[PDB]
Amino acid sequence: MENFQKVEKLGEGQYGVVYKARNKLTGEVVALKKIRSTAIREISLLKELNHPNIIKLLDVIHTENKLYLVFEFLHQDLEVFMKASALTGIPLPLIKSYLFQLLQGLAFCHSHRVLHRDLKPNNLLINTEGAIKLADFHEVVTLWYRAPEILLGCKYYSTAVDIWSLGCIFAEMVTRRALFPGDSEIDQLFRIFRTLGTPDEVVWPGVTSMPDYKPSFPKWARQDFSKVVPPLDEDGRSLLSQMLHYDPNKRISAKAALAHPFFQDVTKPVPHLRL
Ligand SMILES: CC(C)c1cnn2c(NCc3ccccc3)cc(NC[C@H]3CCNC[C@@H]3O)nc12
Repeated sequence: MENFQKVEKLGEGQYGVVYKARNKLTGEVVALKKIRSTAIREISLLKELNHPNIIKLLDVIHTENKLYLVFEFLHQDLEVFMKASALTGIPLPLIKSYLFQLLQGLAFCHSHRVLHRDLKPNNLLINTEGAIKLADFHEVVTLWYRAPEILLGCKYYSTAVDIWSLGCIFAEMVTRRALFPGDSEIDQLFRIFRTLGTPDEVVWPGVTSMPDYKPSFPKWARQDFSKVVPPLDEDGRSLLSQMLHYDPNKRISAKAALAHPFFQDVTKPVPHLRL
């Protein structure tokens, strides 16, 4: 830490605390994550995962029990920007741009057999140029973006978990309200079931044999989908429904979603950021 002037705590990541910091020699402003053997080798592969829509990992330093990860610093997160934009909403062309960019990032991750696993507005980072990046591959766990197969005890996540999370974020950008704001795993699951219908073997083969599936779950009927994201046009609703299929095998892939008609008129607008 003698090599960095700390400036400000930014918050808690998945495995430790993040500081904005300045490199003493270069003047570079970076985000430094402080963590607390096979992870040393695995995070080194994460340094080679370079794409415009993925946060740049600049350095991995292992020393005195702790691991420091030095990342690119970005000026705001999407959670903050959505709160700042809640009176009027984020304009639809900017929603569309951010969704398209995140799908490019995920298509890249997934083609390199990297999953995110915990996508949420606060690990999506934005800049003044209109880019958005995937990041963070006594705090209370947020379950609102959790795919149903995770909540039902699937041991082997697939890439589809990230498409589900991104679908929940898409919905929240458009409606200005979180799609499934549960405060426990069972409340999260029942919020999903009340909106999308309690899944059965017709819509999700194998659902009843999942570790945490109980025959005794309530049987709610699927809500009408025009009721769930009203301001979204039918192309947006179609895409969303494909991102929120219960069966991960049915759920659209990032690569397939990029070809969806919702993106025919996609553009790259400038956000209004107050920094
Ligand atoms: C560690 C790396 C991924 C990183 C780069 N920029 N940046 C910003 N920037 C936005 C910002 C700027 C100024 C004040 C607050 C937030 C915030 C931030 N927050 C810390 C956690 C919060 C929970 N989600 C994961 C984040 O890395 N982590 C990062």
